Amino acid sequence: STSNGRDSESKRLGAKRADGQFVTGGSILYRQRGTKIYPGTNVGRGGDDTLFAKTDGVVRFERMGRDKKKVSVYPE
Amino acid sequence: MLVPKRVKYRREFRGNMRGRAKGGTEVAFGEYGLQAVEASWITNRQIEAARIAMTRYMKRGGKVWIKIFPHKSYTSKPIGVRMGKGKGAPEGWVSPVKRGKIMFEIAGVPEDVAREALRLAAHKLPVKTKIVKR
Amino acid sequence: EKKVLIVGISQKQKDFDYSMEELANLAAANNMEVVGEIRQNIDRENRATYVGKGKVDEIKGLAEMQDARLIIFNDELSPSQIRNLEEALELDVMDRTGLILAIFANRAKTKEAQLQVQIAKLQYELPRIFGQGEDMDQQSGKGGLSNRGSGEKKIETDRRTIKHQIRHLQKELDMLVDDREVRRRKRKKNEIPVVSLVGYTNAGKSTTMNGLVRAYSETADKQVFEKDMLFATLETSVREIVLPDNKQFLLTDTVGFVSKLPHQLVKAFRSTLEEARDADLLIHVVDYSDPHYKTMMKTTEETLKVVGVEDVPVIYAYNKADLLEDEMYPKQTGNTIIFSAREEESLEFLTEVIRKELFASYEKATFLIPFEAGQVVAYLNEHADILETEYLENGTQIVAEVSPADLQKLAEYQVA
RNA sequence: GGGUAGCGGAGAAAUUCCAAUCGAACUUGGAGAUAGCUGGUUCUCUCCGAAAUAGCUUUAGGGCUAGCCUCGAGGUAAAGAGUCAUGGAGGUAGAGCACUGUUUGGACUAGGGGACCGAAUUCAGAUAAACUCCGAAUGCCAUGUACUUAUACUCGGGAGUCAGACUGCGAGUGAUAAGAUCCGUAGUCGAAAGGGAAACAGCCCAGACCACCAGUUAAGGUCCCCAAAUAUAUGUUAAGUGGAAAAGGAUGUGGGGUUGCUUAGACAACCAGGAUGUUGGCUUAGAAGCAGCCACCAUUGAAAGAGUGCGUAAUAGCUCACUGGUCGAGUGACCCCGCGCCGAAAAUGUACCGGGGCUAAACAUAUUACCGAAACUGUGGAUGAACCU
RNA sequence: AUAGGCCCAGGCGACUGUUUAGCAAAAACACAGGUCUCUGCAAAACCGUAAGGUGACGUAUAGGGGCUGACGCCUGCCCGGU
RNA sequence: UCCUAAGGUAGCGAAAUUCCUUGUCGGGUAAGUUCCGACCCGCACGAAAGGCGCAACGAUCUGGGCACUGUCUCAACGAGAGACUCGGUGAAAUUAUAGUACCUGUGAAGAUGCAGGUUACCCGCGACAGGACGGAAAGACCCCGUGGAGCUUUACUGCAACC
RNA sequence: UGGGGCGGUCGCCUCCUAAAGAGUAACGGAGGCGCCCAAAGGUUCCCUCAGAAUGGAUGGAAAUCAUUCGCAGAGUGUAAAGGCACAAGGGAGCUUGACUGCGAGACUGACAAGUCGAGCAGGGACGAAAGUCGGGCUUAGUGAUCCGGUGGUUCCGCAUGGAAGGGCCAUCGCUCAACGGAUAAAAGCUACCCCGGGGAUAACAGGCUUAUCUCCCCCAAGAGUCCACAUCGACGGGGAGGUUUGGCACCUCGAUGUCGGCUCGUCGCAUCCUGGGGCUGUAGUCGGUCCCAAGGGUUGGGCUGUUCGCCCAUUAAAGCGGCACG
RNA sequence: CUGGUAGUUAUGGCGAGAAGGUCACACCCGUUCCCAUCCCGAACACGGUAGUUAAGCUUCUCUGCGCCAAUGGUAGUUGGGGGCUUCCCCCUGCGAGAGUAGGUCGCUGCCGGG
Ligand SMILES: Nc1nc2c(ncn2[C@@H]2O[C@H](COP(=O)(O)OP(=O)(O)CP(=O)(O)O)[C@@H](O)[C@H]2O)c(=O)[nH]1
Ligand SMILES: [Mg+2]
Ligand SMILES: [Mg+2]
Ligand SMILES: [Mg+2]
Ligand SMILES: [Mg+2]
Ligand SMILES: [Mg+2]
Ligand SMILES: [Mg+2]
Ligand SMILES: [Mg+2]
Ligand SMILES: [Mg+2]
Ligand SMILES: [Mg+2]
Ligand SMILES: [Mg+2]
Ligand SMILES: [Mg+2]
Ligand SMILES: [Mg+2]
Ligand SMILES: [Mg+2]
Ligand SMILES: [Mg+2]
Ligand SMILES: [Mg+2]
Ligand SMILES: [Mg+2]
Ligand SMILES: [Mg+2]
Ligand SMILES: [Mg+2]
Ligand SMILES: [Mg+2]
Ligand SMILES: [Mg+2]
Ligand SMILES: [Mg+2]
Ligand SMILES: [Mg+2]
Ligand SMILES: [Mg+2]
Ligand SMILES: [Mg+2]
Ligand SMILES: [Mg+2]
Ligand SMILES: [Mg+2]
Ligand SMILES: [Mg+2]
Ligand SMILES: [Mg+2]
Ligand SMILES: [Mg+2]
Ligand SMILES: [Mg+2]
Ligand SMILES: [Mg+2]
Ligand SMILES: [Mg+2]
Ligand SMILES: [Mg+2]
Ligand SMILES: [Mg+2]
Ligand SMILES: [Mg+2]
Ligand SMILES: [Mg+2]
Ligand SMILES: [Mg+2]
Ligand SMILES: [Mg+2]
Ligand SMILES: [Mg+2]
Ligand SMILES: [Mg+2]
Ligand SMILES: [Mg+2]
Ligand SMILES: [Mg+2]
Ligand SMILES: [Mg+2]
Ligand SMILES: [Mg+2]
Ligand SMILES: [Mg+2]
Ligand SMILES: [Mg+2]
Ligand SMILES: [Mg+2]
Ligand SMILES: [Mg+2]
Ligand SMILES: [Mg+2]
Ligand SMILES: [Mg+2]
Ligand SMILES: [Mg+2]
Ligand SMILES: [Mg+2]
Ligand SMILES: [Mg+2]
Ligand SMILES: [Mg+2]
Ligand SMILES: [Mg+2]
Ligand SMILES: [Mg+2]
Ligand SMILES: [Mg+2]
Ligand SMILES: [Mg+2]
Ligand SMILES: [Mg+2]
Ligand SMILES: [Mg+2]
Ligand SMILES: [Mg+2]
Ligand SMILES: [Mg+2]
Ligand SMILES: [Mg+2]
Ligand SMILES: [Mg+2]
Ligand SMILES: [Mg+2]
Ligand SMILES: [Mg+2]
Ligand SMILES: [Mg+2]
Ligand SMILES: [Mg+2]
Ligand SMILES: [Mg+2]
Ligand SMILES: [Mg+2]
Ligand SMILES: [Mg+2]
Ligand SMILES: [Mg+2]
Ligand SMILES: [Mg+2]
Ligand SMILES: [Mg+2]
Ligand SMILES: [Mg+2]
Ligand SMILES: [Mg+2]
Ligand SMILES: [Mg+2]
Ligand SMILES: [Mg+2]
Ligand SMILES: [Mg+2]
Ligand SMILES: [Mg+2]
Ligand SMILES: [Mg+2]
Ligand SMILES: [Mg+2]
Ligand SMILES: [Mg+2]
Ligand SMILES: [Mg+2]
Ligand SMILES: [Mg+2]
Ligand SMILES: [Mg+2]
Ligand SMILES: [Mg+2]
Ligand SMILES: [Mg+2]
Ligand SMILES: [Mg+2]
Ligand SMILES: [Mg+2]
Repeated sequence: STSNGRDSESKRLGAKRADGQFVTGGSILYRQRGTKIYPGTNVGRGGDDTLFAKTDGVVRFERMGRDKKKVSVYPE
Repeated sequence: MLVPKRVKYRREFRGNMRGRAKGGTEVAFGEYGLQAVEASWITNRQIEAARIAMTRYMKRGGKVWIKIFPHKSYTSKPIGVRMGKGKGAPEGWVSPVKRGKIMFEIAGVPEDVAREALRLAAHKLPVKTKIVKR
Repeated sequence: EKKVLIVGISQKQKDFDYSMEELANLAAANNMEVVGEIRQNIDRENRATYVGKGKVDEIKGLAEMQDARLIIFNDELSPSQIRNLEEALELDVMDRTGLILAIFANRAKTKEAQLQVQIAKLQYELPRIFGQGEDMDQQSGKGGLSNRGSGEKKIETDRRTIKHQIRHLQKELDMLVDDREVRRRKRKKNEIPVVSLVGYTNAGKSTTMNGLVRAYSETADKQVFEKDMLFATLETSVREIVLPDNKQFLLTDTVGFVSKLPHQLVKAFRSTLEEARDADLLIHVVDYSDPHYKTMMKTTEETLKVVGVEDVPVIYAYNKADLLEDEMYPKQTGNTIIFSAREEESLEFLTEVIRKELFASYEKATFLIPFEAGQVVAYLNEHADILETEYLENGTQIVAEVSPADLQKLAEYQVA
């Protein structure tokens, strides 16, 4: 007597590294659909829109123009 | 009897009635209003009864504004049905009213008839009210 | 407005063309859009489907291609016929008996009528409890020797719990009769004559009273509801009419009625049709313009027979004589009147008719009332119709047509 | 006296009879069949001490891995906990109409109509778990060299647990019911004794190593049962309200704030007048202030209505509005606030303060003493761990 | 002391009989009668691994099986499916 | 006129079969949800699972009468065997220890035993059954167990037998 | 699985519930999937939508043109969410990276599995070059092992040489959809029933709740010969009781006997009779309604197992309920 | 002064009005060549400068639209405590959205001509 009752398992999106935390090259910084965060310096976008560091450094979430953000990695 | 023509979703949460009214706490159109002092649900039948009782007394004189509308809907289960197996079929429409809301309007009649019509309407509603002036 | 469908059969009836179009009008009143209609010429109704297994296919076909949701049947359905028609159509069904019950429940503005509708509606559900019992018997609980549970079978129990509500409403409805007799006490303690209008629906009943009131009533601002709706009136109303020559009587209204009326509403009608049983005259208003009028008389006289309205003298009134071509209304033949309840003449002519049946025993008389102490001259000028008065020196000789209860009430003041 | 024997026999048929046993006899053996089920499982002290959750499962009252407990050993760029300072991701509460739905009143109107419906525009006003131009408090992830504080982690041996309960807060289902059901968050019980709620797993206070005829306090209390105030100051209640229950009703009582007349005499009473054209005019058998309709001036006067109520049948009659005098202190009109009143009905027996009983021994504000636990302290003992000599 | 109460009407079963030792004696079973079908004798059917038997020391007016159930009047349509 | 292999004939019919239903009409009774006779509107009769009748028979089921009566209105009395007292002999089911009140309330939501009150000198004998959720029988009803057994079939896999 | 059965469902993707990190249940509220594309992929170059108004009009509300306004009101193979105008949207040229061997380091996570990935080597496509390319704007379009079939192979080959047969790499055969798949292979009745357990779970009775039910009220349109309140009171609103129909599953399954009658009663008052009183549409008789009152009373029969009900005949009256439906 | 080229959340934009120049930059003229149109030398590409500031471009003025934006107050809320519990009240800390005072017709860096 119910046509509902079904759902999909969660995908654990969000941020996986914090601002100012030292990061190792090749590690995921953000799992997300579409582009809520843009890739800044020393960082790239994966096939499914994840953001991963490319060199060792310190994570920083900057701001681009008014209504969008970006994340960058700065070496030590 | 006020009922929305269309609804995006048939079933709805019941909600809560915490805090003062978001807006509409001052009389704007007419010169007399019926302001709720406590919070309650108002079905469309109560609105119909109050409006009829209030328009009949003025003998089709002046104008009356209904400041609330029953957007929400509620469901129910028949007698003899156990719990579960989905939600119930909708029955009616309600207007959750928070305290401080002015929910009736009178204009075009003197003090006495307006006050008496508002008093007559206030006895058909399940909420304590008071009569305010612009 | 809901979309419905209209189904019926012949089964040896004699106005199947007419009893089928009432069901259209009865559907319009209940706010339903009659989309189509189905007719089948058979001699007797089917024992299982009321139409025969053939036409069940083309009601399902027609309601699928016309977007129907409810099916109305011209005659009452057995519990088994309802059960079989449900599954064969998987649609709501309803018979004519419940169609009036839907009309009356939405036009009962007094508990006088609200209680009577509700008791009759509960007596309808009692036979259907079996079909409710049948489907509910699937989860019978089953088992066997329990040694620790309940009394009799479930069918016994659910029949007892619905009979219990009936007798309770019977008690409440019995006390209704005591209440209505208190309001008749003043009329009955006096002997004011009462004349009760009866007739078929939409015959011109209210239109008549609302005319005799605006002409011969002291409080003319007390009118009644006259409209174009079917079953406008569903109550009795009394009004005091006083003719210009100082005669009074009471005029009562009546709820109109139609054929094929459930036998469990006539028991409710029996209460609301009390003013007619005690009426000393009846006015039967009939819709003279409709060619179906001759059949309208039969269904109303066979209905007064059930409730005990008999032996009261009747005068037959034929309204709507304006529409008929070349009609020289008003006119009286036998106990029959031709008029239209719109012109004052028909209403002025009708009032002079009733005077003969009610006030024919008021005979001529004379009296001598001394001037020095009067207070009877006023009484003559209200409870009589003065012809001439000779104000003498000895006092006041008078000639008036007084009632037989005023001859011997003033038998000392009478002179030769 | 004989015949038919259990994977069988007999049955005028009932699952009927075959040694008090028959939907498949009795006896011995396989055999201590198997039982994810119920019951039982025996001496003591010391240290630590849970779970009722996730995933999968012919799975749901069973099991496996993970989570939570315990014992042993390790290595330091000391990694655990709390707060402070700094930086971030995230759109909930709230709010708002900038998008999408729902929606009220007004103006105008495309379009059709020989005026009437009515798309779009604008003005003003609302609404939203699956709306957002905005957007907190908390929580979370990091950095530090800041200040305190004692854990974290890896490897290995041994488990138990996977029926949870109520209470406070945030939601769903339900009827904005349930000592209901299902999640998130904190607590207690489970596995917690002691003091208060009369009695009472889950509520409030608080964590029992042993002994003492020692002291100070917590919740709750100080008229008697029953330890300690018939305590102090200022007010309210008359209802046993306190010690049960709404819409609605009311000349209950207390405190404030407004406003008319008045010792050139206020209100209440008593004395006196209270009238004339005129029975105002229509209407009616009538209608003379008082069935109904229209009108509603003047005369004398200090006053007096073309009449407030009763009354006749029309009168007749009684009375009021109004004025003068008599006696001489205040008298009406409204708003707010506190505490009370009615609405108020059930079955063994007072029975909706634990009892007696209370007009404070009730309520509000403020102040001070005391009583009160296995809590904390004092004295004397027993013992575990860590670290020193 | 011992020794038929009777009458009117209806349902079921024709009748006498049999049945659940130890809850049901009946409308249930049996029955005489009706019908269908198998069997030419080392008969068909049944018991037994076989030998050997019952049928039967019988022979189609005989024997085994299915259904109906005295007696009276009757027993309609369908051979597509099995 | 469509489909099928063909569309229920005779007889009976609120029935051991009718849910609605106490169908409707008549009879019997002061009063008749039962009974008899009719109607057919057969939820869902019907011809060897036989249809419709039928004298005799029945510890068969159902309705009505005559006679008779303690079955009743409404209970008297009397006889015998128990029961009761005395002498002889002498068990059993049950049983945590017991100095074993009532009311209202509380509590695993129905208390002799807990709280507040109200009653109550100690010990027996003859009687009655409200309670000790009284005794007896590890509930049959209900659900569960990857329990059992008996039975069925166009469930799966096999075996006898026969061709 | 708010007892079991009937009904519905069983795997994967998107949103709300979900309480501003992640995660989070219910037979809670809404939808989709078991594919498609040889260009709907790669690269280089170029540009930009929906809609509205005005005119020609075959041709209208709507086809194809021209101008103006126009931040997305369009589109993105498909459901929804997040995103995209310096395209991820739309055209054209060339092509097959829809490559082979790999992979530091991370996310998710009980396991099995799932996801992202800079960068190295081999050999290419597009481009002048810088450079981009290990399918599609991103998230669904899929099932292990065992067993077989097809192709390759510098592997083994039971005395030796072969072979039969295996091993390794690539790939095919599942509505094993009850989708972590018991087997290659499987439906019902039990009232003739039996064993082990459970008040972890239903039927009677108790308990909580009071939607429903009974009773009592508030406002008052109206009915009542005029006349809201003698007597009723619609549309609406507020409570009390625990007798009805229900919801929950807290005690009882190592037994709490379950309907009507009979015998015996006893309590409540929301009073059927009798007693006292107010109002009356109280002339009198006969009545109606409300207030105070629980002291005693409150029938005999026909039908049905019936409680109930209908009927006959009486009575001052033939009360409604509680007590394990006493 | 002007041409080219970057940074910065529109305080930078939209709109309105005026002035300027062949030094630069454009409009402009042409299609033989390189090159191009699902057609079109419109665009793109190439070859030139008779005319022009009309527009592009630069500079100047504004508050009409847009944009940024306090202070005070308020909603909400962590912690603690109370009630007559559809919800409400008190103490401490934090503290919006809307509305408004006010601000805006940009501010910086490098290279080439005058
Ligand atoms: N043509 C015509 N129409 C008339 C006449 N009299 C009455 N009617 C119409 O008949 C219509 C029916 O109204 P009416 O008959 O008064 O209602 P009613 O009789 O009370 C119906 P019910 O009996 O159920 O109360 C009215 O609309 C009226 O105009 C007549 O003489 N001629
Ligand atoms: Mg999701
Ligand atoms: Mg990609
Ligand atoms: Mg991809
Ligand atoms: Mg059974
Ligand atoms: Mg049973
Ligand atoms: Mg009428
Ligand atoms: Mg022998
Ligand atoms: Mg045998
Ligand atoms: Mg049997
Ligand atoms: Mg047996
Ligand atoms: Mg036998
Ligand atoms: Mg035996
Ligand atoms: Mg063995
Ligand atoms: Mg410890
Ligand atoms: Mg367990
Ligand atoms: Mg483990
Ligand atoms: Mg909100
Ligand atoms: Mg370990
Ligand atoms: Mg688990
Ligand atoms: Mg669990
Ligand atoms: Mg839980
Ligand atoms: Mg709760
Ligand atoms: Mg619970
Ligand atoms: Mg435990
Ligand atoms: Mg404790
Ligand atoms: Mg305690
Ligand atoms: Mg208590
Ligand atoms: Mg003391
Ligand atoms: Mg009290
Ligand atoms: Mg009040
Ligand atoms: Mg009492
Ligand atoms: Mg002290
Ligand atoms: Mg201590
Ligand atoms: Mg010490
Ligand atoms: Mg026999
Ligand atoms: Mg027997
Ligand atoms: Mg032989
Ligand atoms: Mg037979
Ligand atoms: Mg035949
Ligand atoms: Mg054949
Ligand atoms: Mg054939
Ligand atoms: Mg009958
Ligand atoms: Mg019979
Ligand atoms: Mg009869
Ligand atoms: Mg009969
Ligand atoms: Mg048969
Ligand atoms: Mg046959
Ligand atoms: Mg027979
Ligand atoms: Mg027969
Ligand atoms: Mg016979
Ligand atoms: Mg016999
Ligand atoms: Mg004796
Ligand atoms: Mg003895
Ligand atoms: Mg309790
Ligand atoms: Mg008790
Ligand atoms: Mg005691
Ligand atoms: Mg004794
Ligand atoms: Mg027992
Ligand atoms: Mg058991
Ligand atoms: Mg078996
Ligand atoms: Mg959170
Ligand atoms: Mg989250
Ligand atoms: Mg879920
Ligand atoms: Mg689906
Ligand atoms: Mg296998
Ligand atoms: Mg070799
Ligand atoms: Mg070899
Ligand atoms: Mg599917
Ligand atoms: Mg399977
Ligand atoms: Mg699975
Ligand atoms: Mg999985
Ligand atoms: Mg049987
Ligand atoms: Mg058992
Ligand atoms: Mg339970
Ligand atoms: Mg129960
Ligand atoms: Mg009990
Ligand atoms: Mg539970
Ligand atoms: Mg026991
Ligand atoms: Mg009383
Ligand atoms: Mg009285
Ligand atoms: Mg009494
Ligand atoms: Mg009799
Ligand atoms: Mg009982
Ligand atoms: Mg009960
Ligand atoms: Mg009860
Ligand atoms: Mg120059
Ligand atoms: Mg050329
Ligand atoms: Mg900006
Ligand atoms: Mg501020
Ligand atoms: Mg602000």
